[PDB]
Amino acid sequence: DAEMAAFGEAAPYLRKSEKERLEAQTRPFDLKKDVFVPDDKEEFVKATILSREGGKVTAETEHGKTVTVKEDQVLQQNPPKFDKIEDMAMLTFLHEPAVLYNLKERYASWMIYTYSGLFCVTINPYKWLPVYNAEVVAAYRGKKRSEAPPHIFSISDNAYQYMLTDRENQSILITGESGAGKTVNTKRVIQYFAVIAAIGGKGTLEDQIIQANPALEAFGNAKTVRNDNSSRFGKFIRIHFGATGKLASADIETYLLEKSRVIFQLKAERDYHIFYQILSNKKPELLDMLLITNNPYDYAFISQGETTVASIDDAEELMATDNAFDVLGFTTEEKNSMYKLTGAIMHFGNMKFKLKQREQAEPDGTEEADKSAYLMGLNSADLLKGLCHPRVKVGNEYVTKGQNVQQVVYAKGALAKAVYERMFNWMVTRINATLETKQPRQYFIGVLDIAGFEIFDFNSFEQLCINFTNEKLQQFFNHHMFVLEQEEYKKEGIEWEFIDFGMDLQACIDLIEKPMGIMSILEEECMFPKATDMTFKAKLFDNHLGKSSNFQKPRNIKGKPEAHFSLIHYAGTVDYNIIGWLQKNKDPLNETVVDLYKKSSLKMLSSLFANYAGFDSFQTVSALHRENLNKLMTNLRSTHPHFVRCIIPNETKSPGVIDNPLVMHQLRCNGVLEGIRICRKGFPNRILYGDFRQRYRILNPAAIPEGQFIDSRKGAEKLLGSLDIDHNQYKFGHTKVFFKAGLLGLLEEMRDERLSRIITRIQAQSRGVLSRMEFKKLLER
Amino acid sequence: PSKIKIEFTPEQIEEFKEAFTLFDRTPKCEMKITYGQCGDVLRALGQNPTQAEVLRVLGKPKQEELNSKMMDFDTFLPMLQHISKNKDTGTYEDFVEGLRVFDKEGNGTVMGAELRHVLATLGEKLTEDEVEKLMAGQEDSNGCINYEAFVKHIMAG
Ligand SMILES: Nc1ncnc2c1ncn2[C@@H]1O[C@H](COP(=O)(O)OP(=O)(O)O)[C@@H](O)[C@H]1O
Ligand SMILES: CC(C)n1c(=O)cc(N[C@@H](C)c2ccccc2)[nH]c1=O
Ligand code: BEF
Ligand SMILES: [Mg+2]
Repeated sequence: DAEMAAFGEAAPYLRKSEKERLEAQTRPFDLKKDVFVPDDKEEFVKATILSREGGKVTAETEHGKTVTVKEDQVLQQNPPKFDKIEDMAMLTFLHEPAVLYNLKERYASWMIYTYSGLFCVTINPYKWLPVYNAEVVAAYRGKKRSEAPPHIFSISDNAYQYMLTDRENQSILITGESGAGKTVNTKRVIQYFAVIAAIGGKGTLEDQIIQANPALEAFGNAKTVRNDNSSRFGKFIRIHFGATGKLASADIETYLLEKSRVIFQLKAERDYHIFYQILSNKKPELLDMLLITNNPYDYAFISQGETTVASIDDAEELMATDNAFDVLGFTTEEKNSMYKLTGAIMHFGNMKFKLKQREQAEPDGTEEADKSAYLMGLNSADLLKGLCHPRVKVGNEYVTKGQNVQQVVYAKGALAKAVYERMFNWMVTRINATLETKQPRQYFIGVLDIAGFEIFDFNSFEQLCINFTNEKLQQFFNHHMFVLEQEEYKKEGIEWEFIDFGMDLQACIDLIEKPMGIMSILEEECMFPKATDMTFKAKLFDNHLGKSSNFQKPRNIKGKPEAHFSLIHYAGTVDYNIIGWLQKNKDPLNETVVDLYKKSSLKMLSSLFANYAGFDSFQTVSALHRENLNKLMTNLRSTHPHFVRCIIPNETKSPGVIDNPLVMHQLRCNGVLEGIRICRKGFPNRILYGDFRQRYRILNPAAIPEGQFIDSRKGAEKLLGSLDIDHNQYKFGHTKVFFKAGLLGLLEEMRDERLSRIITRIQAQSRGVLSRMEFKKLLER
Repeated sequence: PSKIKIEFTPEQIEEFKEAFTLFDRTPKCEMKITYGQCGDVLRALGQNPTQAEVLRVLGKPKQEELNSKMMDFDTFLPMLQHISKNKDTGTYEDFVEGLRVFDKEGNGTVMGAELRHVLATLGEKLTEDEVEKLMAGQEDSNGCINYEAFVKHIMAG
């Protein structure tokens, strides 16, 4: 083990042993013969070249099947020294099969993290590996990329290291398709800082940050086809630190919750976890309090899709949720208010309406309305009277409006989504309140966990908002990696050839957010009351079919749901259904009922609606979503980003199984190869001359003598020139020193070492001093 | 590696032999120092070797060998001759740079408590007693150290 001892039982899952390493460096390999050839099914296969005649190479696959291919097709394998490499930017041959096979080989050894130059790649193991313990947290603490294997704990430390050195806010941007591992890794970044904090409401700040996610997930996460624990809202967690790097505070900002789910489920999905956790009957008292049965099929709002998930123990999860609230210091009144309002939502959908004999709705019984009103601190009669006959102002008096059954049914649904969404926002504000300390803040490390890219058989407004964010984040990566990076080289006068990596999604983003775009057309249509779903569809088509390359006709299939257009997103073409986007965007509420909510006897409910106002105000869902997303993006622009790219291996949640075309599609649309190329071809690290002189004068003070003013650039030139480094690895800019990949790391190894030698030679002289004092005493007597 | 040429004058050897008697803790004055005493003798004679460099001349001794093993002047002299043959002990500018790593603000002053902790935890750990005795009245009104002054101080004597 040696260097790998600090990790313990985790070491074989992070870095292979020297004994395993040398066994690989003796394996059979012929530079000329051993290659990679494409495959129509499995993307690329390893092969040994038998012969070639007429620019058509013949070879045998790893499955033992002979085949002949052209020129471009044949790609060089990397020698056995590169087997399961920790940073792929260090491979001799960098192409698609080299990246894919290095990931496949590592994944096969349960090594899920791999560096890709300045960023990191992770493949979902669909298995819990002994690599996230406190012993590992301590092992990664302070380590440089060289002395530590790839891991989310490593990304976390490196982000903390740049925070203290540069005295600058950092961000961890975890990307991926729904099911990839974003939430998993977000919670590990939080674990890292919380465990480190525990070393040198009810629980401590560290226990509270850890418990924040089990609480929000009960309400904001649900089982969808691609993920049993899908995030139905996006979040940004800022972990605040003091000047000395001590954990100070933390805060959570959440984004657009999938309100639709509360009252609606597609064939293969569930409502929010909380409903089923409560129904588990682990805490029977909750069912008695909520006046509910233990059967989800008795609750129409939640029983449309599935009600149980194999991977999910709702009884164990309810305990997790209830305890999270205890740790975050929620009162019994606060906890029960959330439970009673969840039950009230469950009863709301069981409220049935019928037509008055000879076009107005009236209640079809009151039992569920009585139960709902009891829990919500309302008078059931006022609520039913308020749903059927809402009051509308006639200047200096009040006139009641009529409502048919469909209108009342729509209203009770809308009010249920409103109570739920508002109760979620209450819980985030409440958590933030516990997480806010009196302690001083200098900087933060913000973690971004968005709702991942999804494609269902039915895609609506919900999916456009979700996928739009993924597009916007992918373009944040593109802009940072390929645009700013190269503009920096030119800006600093570094000799550079601009490279078009073909990573630009502005076209698509513009089709969505820019004026006359999908969202703009929707927001404009919300203004007209005569407007319908078809008038909106008509406007979209007029303005974009055959005009915006990314907007296409829907690619409808027999039996599969109707779609109105198809949008070519970065991660794939999605067929959208525009039915009900106008109601979705305006989100109108029966204000007479919202008034009874304000006058509620349940302290919690009145608080949720006290502030209430909203229109088509004149602020829409899409308008507010675009606004919050741009606020996020510009705030992220003022942070040092660190990207974690989560790859989903297969569509069957199978551990250790890679689907070659699926892994490949992800590596392509993420631009993993392009991102490795810019690290290799460019200068990934750079430092201002003043900061360089400061930090590395220690390496050789004689190059920068203390007497005179030495021009900061001539100081950097003479200092680096004096060192035992490759003098081709650095270039001089107008304000900064540019370093080719790996030079900064070596400069840091040299610095760490030299610093320890100085300490010891200082201590050696201290020892000489203390001893010569005692010798003077000997000379006295 | 006890096969070293002695390039010390007959004068030098007598002056060292004179300091050597002072460390002679033997009852019968058999002119022998322990292996543990060796480091303190090298230091008394002008050298400032590292714990490691001393153990190198002592042929990597055992714990109760440092306390029990005896050495005459003739076995000590080559050790001093070898130790003196290292002059890469660190320049003033190197030491200042080493301590300047802890000057978080670059004002030329490091917090007294910080320098103490550094000397007691990093490199070859110094004892709380060694750092107390060494940091004796070195701190200003604010309880911090001018590391350029501390370096000049330890370098002289
Ligand atoms: N590093 C990991 N270790 C173990 N299981 C993981 C890991 N990453 C993901 N998973 C599995 O994948 C599931 C979905 O992960 P998740 O992080 O919620 O995806 P998303 O990117 O959509 O938020 C988890 O419930 C877990 O079973
Ligand atoms: C990402 C890159 C542009 N970069 C660097 O290449 C160096 C930075 N700062 C220097 C001072 C540093 C050196 C050693 C450890 C941390 C920070 N900041 C940086 O942001
Ligand atoms: F399904 Be993951 F939460 F994006
Ligand atoms: Mg998630």
